[PDB]
Amino acid sequence: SGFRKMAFPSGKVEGCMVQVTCGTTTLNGLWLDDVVYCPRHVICTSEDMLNPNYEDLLIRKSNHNFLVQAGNVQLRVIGHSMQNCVLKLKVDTANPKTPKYKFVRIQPGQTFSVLACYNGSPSGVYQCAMRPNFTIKGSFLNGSCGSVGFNIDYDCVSFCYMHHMELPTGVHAGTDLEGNFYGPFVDRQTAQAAGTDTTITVNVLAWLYAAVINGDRWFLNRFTTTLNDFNLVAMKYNYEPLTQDHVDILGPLSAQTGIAVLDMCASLKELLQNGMNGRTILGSALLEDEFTPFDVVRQCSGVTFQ
Amino acid sequence: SGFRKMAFPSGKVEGCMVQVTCGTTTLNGLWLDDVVYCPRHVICTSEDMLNPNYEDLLIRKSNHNFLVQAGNVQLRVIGHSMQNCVLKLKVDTANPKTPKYKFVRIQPGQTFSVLACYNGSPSGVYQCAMRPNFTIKGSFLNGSCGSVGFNIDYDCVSFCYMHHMELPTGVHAGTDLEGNFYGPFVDRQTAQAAGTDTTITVNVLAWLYAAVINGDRWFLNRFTTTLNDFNLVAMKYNYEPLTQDHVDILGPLSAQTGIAVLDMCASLKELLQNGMNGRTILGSALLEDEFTPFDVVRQCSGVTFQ
Ligand SMILES: *[C@H](O)[C@H](C[C@@H]1CCNC1=O)NC(=O)[C@@H]1[C@@H]2[C@H](CN1C(=O)OC(c1ccc(F)cc1)c1ccc(F)cc1)C2(C)C
Ligand SMILES: *[C@H](O)[C@H](C[C@@H]1CCNC1=O)NC(=O)[C@@H]1[C@@H]2[C@H](CN1C(=O)OC(c1ccc(F)cc1)c1ccc(F)cc1)C2(C)C
Repeated sequence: SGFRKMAFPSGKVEGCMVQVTCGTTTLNGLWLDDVVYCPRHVICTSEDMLNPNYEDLLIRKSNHNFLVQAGNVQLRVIGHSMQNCVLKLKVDTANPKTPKYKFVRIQPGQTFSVLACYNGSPSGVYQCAMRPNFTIKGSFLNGSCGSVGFNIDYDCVSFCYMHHMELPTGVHAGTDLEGNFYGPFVDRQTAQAAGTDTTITVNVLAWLYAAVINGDRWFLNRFTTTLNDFNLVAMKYNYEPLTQDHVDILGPLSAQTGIAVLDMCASLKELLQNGMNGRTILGSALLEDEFTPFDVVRQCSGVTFQ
Repeated sequence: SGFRKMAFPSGKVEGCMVQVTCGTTTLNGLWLDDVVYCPRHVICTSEDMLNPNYEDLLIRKSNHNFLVQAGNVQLRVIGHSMQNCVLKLKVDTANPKTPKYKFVRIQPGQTFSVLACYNGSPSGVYQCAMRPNFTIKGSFLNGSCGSVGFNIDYDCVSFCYMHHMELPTGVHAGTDLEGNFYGPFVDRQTAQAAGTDTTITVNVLAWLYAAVINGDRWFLNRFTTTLNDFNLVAMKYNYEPLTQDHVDILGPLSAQTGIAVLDMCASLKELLQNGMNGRTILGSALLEDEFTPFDVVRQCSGVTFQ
């Protein structure tokens, strides 16, 4: 038993991390087969980053302007091209540690693991959710751009995120691995604001089911509610509306615990209207919304990856 | 910016994880050079695990009773011996992925990363603290024994923990890598209770400094307090006493923020006596105590590992 925010083992990604330097900018790249992927603002200087024209900037660059460091082994760049907001640096060596991988784009509400990196060297690993407003609440300092987010399915790494920037509220924005930003953001050093967020309702319910499975039961009750009446309360407390597909996704967790989904909604309603009265749930005094139903099933059942 | 519970990159440990099967028991082993380390209760059956005599049980075993699986490659056991509560299985192949390592024993209050494993395959990674009562609040299911806890210093892995068992309260107990239990526990399936816990005071203060560095300032105040007067309040709220060495350890974080250690103690005093009044600190509605001063400095400064 126990429930703990859990990242995927990072080994398969650690072997893809390299350092990319151009001029005065150093950041991380992702080395798969004979291509290194990295944020395109590596071609910029400081007075470039205020209002850059990246096509213009790139045509003035040379293969030899890009210094790629794979540990203490230098990789010669033999081609370069821009794909949306990422650079693709074609190198003369295929990464012998390339895992099976896919480039996927995730949905708000979904989680992934982040391998934070500096100077091409992994620093730590942690779990993040994509917020409804397409930001993530990460931990990123200068030099961390090019760190990636990912999920692992047996032996296949599904890369979903590359880090590019921090917004004024301290939250983080980036792209998928095809270089397309999550949310209405641009890779320019200007005033951009996140947009209003909401709480991921289906995830809170998943986490309540994780709590029951682990023996926290105090918030349960005999009451029930209809889906429509629950959603009237959700809107009040800035929670996302619950759909029948969410109810279906929660089916297995309902069946394991014997607590009907709409019954757990009645529990959530009471928690929203009353607070917790000084009690905790799975060691938290807040309703947690960054665990998906799959995250709960994986951890409360123990799936691995080889 | 941002502050997030962060594990070390797990790659160096992933390459040491193997599967050990004896009779009907399967668990994980740690393969370093030509030795596999694993919990000694792998030699047990169910009616062994109630009150086992492990010397007796081991003399009845054979090298060939131990099936060691390194992925899909079987390792022949050529010797076996017991060291306290761990088994050392001498195998005919040295692990070519053996990192530089040390076996260290940690202190309550210290943190480490856990690579949870099943059937020799890594499942997830997360950060844990050793509680003052020598338990850890982990996430472990059946088959997870032999998973290890560790810290990484540049390129050296300091193994500090091997998982053995879950207590009735849902917390977890295990040994150092020399097989000596943390706390007053034995590897027997009997009634053992954790012992009363306390809150790690120096870590809470470190986390308050992480909050200030990240812009949470509402809990600050002009008040101050003496170390003695703070400790009168700590004892009331079941917090550990603060020592001058804790104050010294917090010195660098004090200097960075310009907030004297004893001033932050006055803030903690107020938080203990008043609660939070519906506010949060670093996304938490509880005072968090599983970040060390070193964890805060590493993350709020960005140290890596190669
Ligand atoms: C890449 O390593 C870097 C990662 C940032 C640095 C701090 N935390 C991170 O996640 N990315 C950037 O520096 C990008 C890059 C420039 C600007 N930028 C950025 O993150 O935004 C900064 C900013 C400055 C002023 C504003 F009005 C808005 C945003 C920024 C924010 C915090 C901070 F500590 C430093 C810089 C661009 C987008 C090309
Ligand atoms: C090894 O994989 C296993 C890991 C445990 C299983 C569940 N969570 C874990 O961390 N370790 C054990 O099974 C050890 C092993 C037997 C008993 N044991 C154990 O964890 O304690 C169990 C227990 C049963 C009855 C009690 F009165 C106390 C303890 C236990 C607790 C929870 C659970 F789901 C299953 C079993 C020993 C110590 C040799």
